[PDB]
Amino acid sequence: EQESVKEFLAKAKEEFLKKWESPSQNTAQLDHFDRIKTLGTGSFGRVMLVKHKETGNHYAMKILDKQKVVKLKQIEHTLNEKRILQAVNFPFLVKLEFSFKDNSNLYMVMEYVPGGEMFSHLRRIGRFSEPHARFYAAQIVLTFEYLHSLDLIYRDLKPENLLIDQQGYIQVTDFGFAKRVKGRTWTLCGTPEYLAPEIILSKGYNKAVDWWALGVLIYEMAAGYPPFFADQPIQIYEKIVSGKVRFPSHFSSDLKDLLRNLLQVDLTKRFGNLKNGVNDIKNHKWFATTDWIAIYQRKVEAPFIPKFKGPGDTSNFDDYEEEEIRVSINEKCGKEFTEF
Ligand SMILES: O=S(=O)(c1cccc2cnccc12)N1CCCNCC1
Repeated sequence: EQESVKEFLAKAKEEFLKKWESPSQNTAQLDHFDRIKTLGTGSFGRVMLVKHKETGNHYAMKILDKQKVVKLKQIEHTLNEKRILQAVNFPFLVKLEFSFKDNSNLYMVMEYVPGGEMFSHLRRIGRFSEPHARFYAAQIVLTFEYLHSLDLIYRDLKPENLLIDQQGYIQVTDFGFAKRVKGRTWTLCGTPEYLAPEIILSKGYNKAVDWWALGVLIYEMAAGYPPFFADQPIQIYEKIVSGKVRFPSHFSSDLKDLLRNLLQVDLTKRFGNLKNGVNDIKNHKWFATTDWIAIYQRKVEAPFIPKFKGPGDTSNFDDYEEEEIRVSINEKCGKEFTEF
């Protein structure tokens, strides 16, 4: 580790801790925005393209229903998500611009990234070439180096959470499972195909789960499908815990070697969790052509630029029923969300 990297990360941690200890709160309100379109929807919230009525800027507004967050046992997770997002700063992490709450909902107003999910692009082309997968993987490696140095675990890496920006670079979204952890944590969360064995087996786990998930992501980008696939989750879990993985013959030997070390079922032997930390990944032969500083500085020409007409274009996102944003006349769950 060059003193240069050490000093960068020391400053990053100082700046994160100052915002972590004194979080911003209540920095806009709903009637500052016009609603444009629903971009995504889930069991306790949705994301909406909105336009600020005074500046004209577009944003992605995540709206969480407090009562559904409580029912689905996501209180601490939603508090983690906002407290972390308002404190971080890195080129490949989506920016939180405003946050607020009302009688019914929590609101996180983020930069709008018009290029769409990596998932859509991957499914449309089939698979990414190794150089193309490597460009995205390098951004995730650097992002995890940053997050883990702050004692943060991400826990939701998957192609649907990685958006492609106007320059073709990644923006990581969805901090709903991110957590500040010194040592181990225990919650069962994440998407089946991406879960590390130690999550499935109900162990106290650490940042090594993010490095496992990177292995799954690289495999899926390069093959077009994930390494452990089945019709039902329990069948997926049996494959994950087995210690067996099959690689397409078109994978390079270097790619297969990196993946065996990320998809290592013994967490004490897994790349990213050894004495040399992230450098076992950054120095691997599969990354020999990667200029880490040039990626960080966004000086590498991207594999593709998404096609879109302007900052309000939604063509790279898909269509959802447009439902009301109702705000109750009575405050709900005020105590639970006091710190938001
Ligand atoms: O609309 S999003 O939730 C989304 C979340 C957070 C920030 C965003 C910024 N720009 C666009 C979409 C965004 N998104 C697409 C549909 C669902 N998959 C996850 C990514």
